[PDB]
Amino acid sequence: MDIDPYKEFGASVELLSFLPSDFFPSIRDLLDTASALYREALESPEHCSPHHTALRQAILCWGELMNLATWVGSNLEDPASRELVVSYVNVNMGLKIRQLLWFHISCLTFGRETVLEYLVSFGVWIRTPPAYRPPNAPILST
Amino acid sequence: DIDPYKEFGASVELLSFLPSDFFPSIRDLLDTASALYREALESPEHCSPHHTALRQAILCWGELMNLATWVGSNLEDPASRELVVSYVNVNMGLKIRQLLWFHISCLTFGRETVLEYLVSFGVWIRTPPAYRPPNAPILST
Amino acid sequence: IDPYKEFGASVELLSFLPSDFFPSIRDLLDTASALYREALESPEHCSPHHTALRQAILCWGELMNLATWVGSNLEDPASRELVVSYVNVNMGLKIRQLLWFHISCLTFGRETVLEYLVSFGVWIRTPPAYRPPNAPILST
Amino acid sequence: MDIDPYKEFGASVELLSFLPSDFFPSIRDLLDTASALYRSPHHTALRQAILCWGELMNLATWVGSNLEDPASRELVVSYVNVNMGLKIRQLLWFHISCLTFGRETVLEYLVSFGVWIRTPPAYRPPNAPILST
Amino acid sequence: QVQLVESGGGVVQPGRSLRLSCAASGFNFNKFGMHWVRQVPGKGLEWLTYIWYDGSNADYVDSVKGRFTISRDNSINTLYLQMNSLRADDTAVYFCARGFYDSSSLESWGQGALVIVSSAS
Amino acid sequence: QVQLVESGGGVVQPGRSLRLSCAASGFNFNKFGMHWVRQVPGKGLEWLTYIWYDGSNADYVDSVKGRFTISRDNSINTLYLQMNSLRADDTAVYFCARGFYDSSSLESWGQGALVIVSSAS
Amino acid sequence: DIVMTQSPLSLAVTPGEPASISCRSSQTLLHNNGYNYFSWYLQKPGQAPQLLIYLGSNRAPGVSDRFSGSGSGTSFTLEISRVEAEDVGVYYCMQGRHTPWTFGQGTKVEIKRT
Amino acid sequence: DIVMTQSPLSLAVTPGEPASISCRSSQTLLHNNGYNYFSWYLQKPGQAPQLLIYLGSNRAPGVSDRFSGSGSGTSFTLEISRVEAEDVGVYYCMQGRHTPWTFGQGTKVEIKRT
Repeated sequence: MDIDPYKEFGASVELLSFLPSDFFPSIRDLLDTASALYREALESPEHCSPHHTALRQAILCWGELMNLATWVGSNLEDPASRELVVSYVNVNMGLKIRQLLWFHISCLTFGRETVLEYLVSFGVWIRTPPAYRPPNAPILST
Repeated sequence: DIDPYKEFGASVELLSFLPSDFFPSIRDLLDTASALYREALESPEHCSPHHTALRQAILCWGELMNLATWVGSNLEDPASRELVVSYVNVNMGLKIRQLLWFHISCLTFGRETVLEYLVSFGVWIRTPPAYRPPNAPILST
Repeated sequence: IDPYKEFGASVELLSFLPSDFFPSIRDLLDTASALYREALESPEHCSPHHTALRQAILCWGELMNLATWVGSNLEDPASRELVVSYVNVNMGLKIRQLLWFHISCLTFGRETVLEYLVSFGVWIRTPPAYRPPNAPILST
Repeated sequence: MDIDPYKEFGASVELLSFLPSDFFPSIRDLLDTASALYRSPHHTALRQAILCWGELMNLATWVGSNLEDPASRELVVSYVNVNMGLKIRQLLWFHISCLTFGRETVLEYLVSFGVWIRTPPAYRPPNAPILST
Repeated sequence: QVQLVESGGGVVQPGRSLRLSCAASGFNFNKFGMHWVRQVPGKGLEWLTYIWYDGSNADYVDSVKGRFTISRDNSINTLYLQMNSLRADDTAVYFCARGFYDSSSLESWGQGALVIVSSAS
Repeated sequence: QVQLVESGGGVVQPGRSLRLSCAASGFNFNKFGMHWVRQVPGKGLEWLTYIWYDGSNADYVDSVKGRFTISRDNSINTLYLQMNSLRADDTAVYFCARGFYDSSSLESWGQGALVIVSSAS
Repeated sequence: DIVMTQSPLSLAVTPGEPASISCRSSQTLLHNNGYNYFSWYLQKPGQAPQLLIYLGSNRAPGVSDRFSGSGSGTSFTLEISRVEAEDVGVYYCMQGRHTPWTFGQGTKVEIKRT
Repeated sequence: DIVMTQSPLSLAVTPGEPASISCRSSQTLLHNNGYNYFSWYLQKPGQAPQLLIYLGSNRAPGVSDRFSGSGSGTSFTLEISRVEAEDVGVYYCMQGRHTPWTFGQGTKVEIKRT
């Protein structure tokens, strides 16, 4: 039951749930940035390093899911069933994939210690009187 | 005859000078305690008095929530329920918010800076609004 | 989430103690105050149970303040009673218990408290037909 | 686009796919053994596949609860518990076996199975080759 | 909704004393209070007395102070109002009600019964 | 079991237009489709048209194509079939049904109503 | 002990027009709970009284929205937006700050004759 | 678009004996889900139609086991093991592969006269 993909990496599930859902980016943007900046790195058969097998395993679930969507498109003649299932496959469940991709990506470039402190600082910043906090939100930057 | 903050070098008046708006919501404090300090919260350690205060505040406020639920279930007449729940939630919970913020902040940044932040905030508030600088000092890091 | 965990005890270990065989509130209040006021009043910070008690007394003070406020308002006699009876009887079991624990651990040392607490479980379990007459006291 | 879990582990999808679909085991018992005997990133891959299966089971249960229309249920359940589990079984078996026998003592087993299948049934030796201890 | 029915009303000869019946059902009698309301023709409502759930305390108005008494029997959940030293100014219809909006205003009112005193028949 | 009752049937003078009423209850109208079935005496059943839950799409048969229309009001969960340019070949009893075995065959059929056109009365 | 007061004694309303009635009390009704103990009652010939407004400014359950009221302290007012034919009756205001309870004088409504 | 067909037009059955009726369709009904969209309906004079077989080879809920059918593709058959006195009626087959929906010609049953 205690299946936390972030446990081994030092983070935990509650930390990600600290921030609001809407703050996270979309999907196609993550795919595009990954393809643009790490094509060779993910393609390389070398052992590379942690987080790389993780991204490889993560993208696969999204792929298959979309395969299921395009498969059920033609089938499932009933209109209502069609729309409901397809929306569920691509509007509710993808939240987790988002989170995974964003966490991994942020870890790759700007470090780990950095993404953790950014997460905690951002979590504290949001929950605090609006007039008693710095005017600007914390941009990850480098 | 009890000065809870005396054991850390602060007094009640220091926080009493702090308005109600500054403290965060109760849910925010509970979520912070859960997410950021759960691992060592249950584990046994020496010293670390702040851990002990947080642990007993969580039990106290859980007991208060149980009381709120129990009074909601009974007391058929809705008239009293509003007053009871108001007093239990907004008025009594102020001290819990007061203590939770103090101790959580103390954990993250320690006594070294929180006391100075308190004295500076007091100095800022005491003066009239007319000559008060633009914005309230921020604790920062 | 565990009331006592860090003293080498568990909530299930205290279950064996029946609720009725605890002492009354005012006795624990007096026993703590008279004996250990000086311990309460010091600059030294140690023995976490000191602060823990300081939290227990604060909670009791807040509950008493609520009780008097309810006594002041809520003209309806029936509800006022009911609330007063509940706060007096049902609301104090946990506090009490806490007081019995600490007060009693600063006086007799911890090991003596842990021994008494595991032994007392024997008394309840034995049958009256062959049970020894007397029950064990903390002693010192 | 060029994703395939097998490539980075010195294995090629051809070796893992040369086997027939019937040779693979069920998913209930494979899951049980995986949990029982287990708890390099290979462990992280096993955990990810575990999560994938579990979430698929959550999806199937939820779709069963809702969707009052009866017909769609059978199709959705069959597709996620038959077609969508073949590869899951494949990945779990491939990522589990090697933890016990070892890397090499795996490739050789995979290649021998291709030779065995290619041999006509008439000339095929009776035994059932296995990697053994 | 609770339904309350009174009884015992009618004509009484002058100089005697009479007792009125007001029974209730469908709610927790032990958890709420009761009140008595009077209306002589030509005027409006007038408060008379009330009793708390325990019954230890009671109050009265100066008009009938010391001459009327009220009691309750929680075993059968029935109200009682005893009348003594009746006068010609006491000829009115009597109502028993219950208040539960935080112990202030009456909520459910009974049908009431009229009491008449006179010598002719 | 769901029960559907129609209304509005009867005799109509030639050359005019009439609208039939078919209301349903006891199940989720927004989650299922509706169909119209016709039977002139002497022949069997004939399919006419259908509408999807959203109502954006619709279909028609060549016999009445472009002259009949169907619409639904999800606020009250009521079906509607509008008839214009009625002919002598349209004299038949009309049935509205619902199909849920994976969107293929109708399951519950209403009682139906007959529509008659003629000049005599 | 408390002296109650009502005004105006009579008010005939053409139905469909708004109207307001005022009831005044001598001593303040603001308790330490922030509430005011004041009542609005409705009485019909041959019928038992019915509730109009409870706790000063909260509508009693089941009462139509056509009646509304507000106010605090020693001044209150009952307002009816639209008068219907079934609204004819005599209205009362009551006090429940201190025992003994006291009632008002009454206010009866009717239709202005031609 | 689809041409429907039924045969035989009439069939009188001595009750207690089995019987079979055949309905044929022009275009194949095997969709990519492995299912066939074909129907069996029952119609009674003065009554609304009732379902017989659903999804080609699955019995509709509440229908007695006395009726069974099977088949695939462009050929199907309705079989009744034992004929009861209440089984008299006109039977229909329908198509739901492609819109628009089309019905058959019908098959009425009766008792062979002496």
